[PDB]
Amino acid sequence: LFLWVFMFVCVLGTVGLFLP
Amino acid sequence: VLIGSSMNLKDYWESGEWAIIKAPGYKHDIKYNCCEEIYPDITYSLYIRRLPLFYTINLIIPCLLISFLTVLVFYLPSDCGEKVTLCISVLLSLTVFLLVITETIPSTSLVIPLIGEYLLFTMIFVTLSIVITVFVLNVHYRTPTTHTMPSWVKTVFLNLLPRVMFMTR
Amino acid sequence: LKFRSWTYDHTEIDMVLMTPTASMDDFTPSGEWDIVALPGRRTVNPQDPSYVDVTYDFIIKRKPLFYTINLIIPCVLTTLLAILVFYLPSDCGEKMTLCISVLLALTFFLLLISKIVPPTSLDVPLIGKYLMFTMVLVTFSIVTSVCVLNVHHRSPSTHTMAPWVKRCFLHKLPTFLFMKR
Amino acid sequence: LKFRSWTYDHTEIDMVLMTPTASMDDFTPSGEWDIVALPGRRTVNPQDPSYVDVTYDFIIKRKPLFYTINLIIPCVLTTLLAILVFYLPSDCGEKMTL
Amino acid sequence: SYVDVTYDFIIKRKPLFYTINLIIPCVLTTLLAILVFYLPSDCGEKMTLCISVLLALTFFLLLISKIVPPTSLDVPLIGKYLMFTMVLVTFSIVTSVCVLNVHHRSPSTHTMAPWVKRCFLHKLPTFLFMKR
Ligand code: NA
Repeated sequence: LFLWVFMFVCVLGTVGLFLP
Repeated sequence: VLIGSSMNLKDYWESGEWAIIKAPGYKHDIKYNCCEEIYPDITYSLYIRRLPLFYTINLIIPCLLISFLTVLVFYLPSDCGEKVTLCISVLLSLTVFLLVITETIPSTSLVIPLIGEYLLFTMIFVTLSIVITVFVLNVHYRTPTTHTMPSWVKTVFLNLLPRVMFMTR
Repeated sequence: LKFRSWTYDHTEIDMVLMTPTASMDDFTPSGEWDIVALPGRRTVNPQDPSYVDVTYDFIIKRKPLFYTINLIIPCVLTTLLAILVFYLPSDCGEKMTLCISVLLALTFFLLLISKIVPPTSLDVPLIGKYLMFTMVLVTFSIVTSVCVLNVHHRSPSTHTMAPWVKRCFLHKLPTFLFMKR
Repeated sequence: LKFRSWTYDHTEIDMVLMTPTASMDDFTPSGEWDIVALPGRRTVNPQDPSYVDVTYDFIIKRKPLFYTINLIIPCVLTTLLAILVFYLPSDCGEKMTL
Repeated sequence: SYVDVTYDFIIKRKPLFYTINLIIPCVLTTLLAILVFYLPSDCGEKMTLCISVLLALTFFLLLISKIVPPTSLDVPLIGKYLMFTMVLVTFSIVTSVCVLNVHHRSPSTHTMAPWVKRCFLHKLPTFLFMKR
C-alpha cells in the first residue's frame, strides 16, 4: 500500500518540479 | 628577431612532476581587426607531460580495485543478510571517488575524461545490481502460504535454464 | 560592465558609443561558456544632468555537459533508489541499512550542490528543491518502514488481532491492490 | 566604522556630521544580506579634550533561506529519528544501526 | 664568468608526531586485516569487518597522499605498504565471500563431489591440526 502511495506522490512531485 | 630557435633550458630547475619534451618559438606577423597595420609577435610553446605515478597509486588502483567488487555480490547466498551492505558500500565509495575526481579536473565541457566515464559507467551498473538484488531477495523469502507459484516459472527458471547454466539441481 | 569617468561629468565631456555591439575579433573560445550576444548601451538620466555611462551586457550561455554527466545522472539514480525499500521483504534484515544509506547519499549530494552554488536567497536551484523533496520523502519512508516492521514481528502470545485490521487489511485491500493471498 | 584623523585632534579640527544617515543612492542589493538602518553619530568626551570621532553603524539582517534549506531541514529531520528507535522491535537486529 | 656560493641546510626530522598520529593507526588497521578469518561464518558479521577495514585503509591512503608532495619521482614506504595491505584486504574479501558461499549449501540444492569429500575432510584437517 505504501509502495503505491509513495510511487504516485513521487511521480507527481517530479512532474510538478520539472514542469518548466 | 629570435636569437635561437627554442627557449633556454640551461638553468632549468627540475620540477619533479612535469617533464618538458620540447619548447619551440615561432615568429608571426599578424593583423588585428581593430587596426589597419601589421604587428609582429613571438610565440613559445611548452609541450609537457605528467609523470604518472602519484595518481596511479592513489586514484586508479583503488578505483579499479573497488570496481572489481560490483560483480562479486551474485556469488554470495541470499540466506545470509549481507547482499545489500556490499552493494551500498561500493556505491558510496564510487560516489566519494567521483567527488575526488571532480575536485581534481577542470569543468571544461568539451570532452569528458575516460576515468569519469568509467566512474559513471560503474555507478550505473552497480545501481542496476542493487535493483536486481532486491528482486532476488524478494524471490528467495517467499512461502506457499502467501504466494502461488505460476506454471511458466516451472519450465523456464527450473528446467530450461539450469541445463544451460550447468546447475542440474 | 559600467564604464564612466570619476573626474568629469556630462556637462564637460560627452561619451559616444561607436558600435552597437562589442567586437569578437581576437576571441578564444572558453570551452565552458558560450558568448551568444554582446550588446552595449549609453545611459543618461533626464532630469538629472552631469551623468554619463556606457554599459556593455554579456549574456553568456553554459556548455552544460560536464555538470549534467557528473551530477544529474547520480541525482536521478539516488532518487530512483528511494521508492525501492518497500519491495524488500521484512523477513530479511536489510531494510534500515538501505533506508539510512539512501538518506545519507541524498544529504551528501545536497551538501555537494550547496558548494558550487552561490550562497544567495533569491531562489534555490531546482536540484536543491528536488533533493529537499526527496529527502523528506525518504524520512517518511524510514518512519513507515519502522511502522511496517513492527507489525511483522507480532506474536499471538503477546498481541491480539483486533477486528478492524481483520476487516480492513485482510479482505478489502488484498482485493483492492490485486494481492489475492 | 570609526572614522578619526591621526594627525590632528579636537583642539585643531572639529568633525561635524552633515547628514545623519549614509546615502544609498548607488547601493546594489547584495542578495545575501539586508541593510535595515545606517545611522551615524559624533562622539566627543567631556573631561577629555582632543577627541573627535565619527562612527557609522551598519545594522544588517541575514536573509534566512539559504541556511534554512541546508542546515535546518536536515537538523529538524535527523532529530525526529532519535526517539524512533524505541518503536522498532528487538527481534530484528537493526536497532544499533539506527 | 661563473661563480656562486651555495649553502646546504641538511635537516633531520623529529618523528614523534606522525609516529603516534599516523603509524600506530596504520599498523592497527593492518593488524585488523588478518582477523576476519577467525570469525565464524554463522554470525552475519563477516562482511562488515572486511568492508570496514578496506574503507579505513583507503581513508589513510587519501590522508597520506596529502601531506606528501605530488612528485612521481619516488613513492614513500607508507604508500607502498598501504597499497600492499589494500590488495591483501581485497583478496580477503573475495575469499571471505567464496568461503561464505560453501557454508550455506544444502542437499536440496547442491551435491558434494567425491574429490571435495576426500580432500577437505581427511588430508588437510590432519595437516592443519583440526582432528574433528
Ligand atoms: Na551494516
